[PDB]
This record gives sequence, structure tokens and C-alpha cells, in this order.
Amino acid sequence: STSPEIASLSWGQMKVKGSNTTYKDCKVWPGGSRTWDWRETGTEHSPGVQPADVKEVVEKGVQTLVIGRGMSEALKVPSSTVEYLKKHGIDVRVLQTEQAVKEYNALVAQGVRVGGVFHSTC
Repeated sequence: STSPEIASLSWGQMKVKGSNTTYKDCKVWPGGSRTWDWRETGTEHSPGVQPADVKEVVEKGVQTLVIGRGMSEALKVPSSTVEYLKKHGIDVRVLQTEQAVKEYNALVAQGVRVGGVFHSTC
């Protein structure tokens, strides 16, 4: 449905207005959110963010997708992963988390269909 608000962000913890839970790492999109457990894809800081990590977001319907790659971006992001999104007409924003949530919510403020995945730590 609509894009929620990321209420709060601190090391290893994030808050999304609308969720009965504050996760560690998370996924957000018009309609809701969800815990982002790398194990579901066995994702590590390398190869890094996998298309499988953000597909569930893409299949929800977003114009822009924001990737929170951590507080130091120690987690890389495959270029094939970004092109993958762009190949779907999606605007991609790759940022350090603290700054990543700032773009996300801003977009949320101007009512854009935005989604994303965030790494609350490094």
C-alpha cells in the first residue's frame, strides 16, 4: 500500500512506524516492512547485497529503492545487483545507513513509492 516511516535508527536496531517489532536489519516497501535476515540468502559482506535480498521489495512496486549498506559500508554491493534494479526501472540509492534512512524518509515525506533494505550495523 503506502510507504511507512522508519521511526528510529541506532546501532543494531531500527524502528518502523507501523510494525509491532523493532528489528536489527530490515526491509521496507509500500504496505509494510520485514526483518532482513541475511541467512535466508546466506548473504555476507561479499558478494554482498544479492538480488534475492531485494526482490521481495521490487515485487511490491517501488520507484526508488534505498540500500543501507551499514555504518561504514563494509558490506559491498554487486554492480550486477544495482543494474538488476535499474533494469526494472527502479531508482537506486546506495548509502551508509545513518544517511540512508535520511534519504528514505525524505522520499517518504514527498509521498514517493519508496522501498529498501537496511544494515543497522557494519
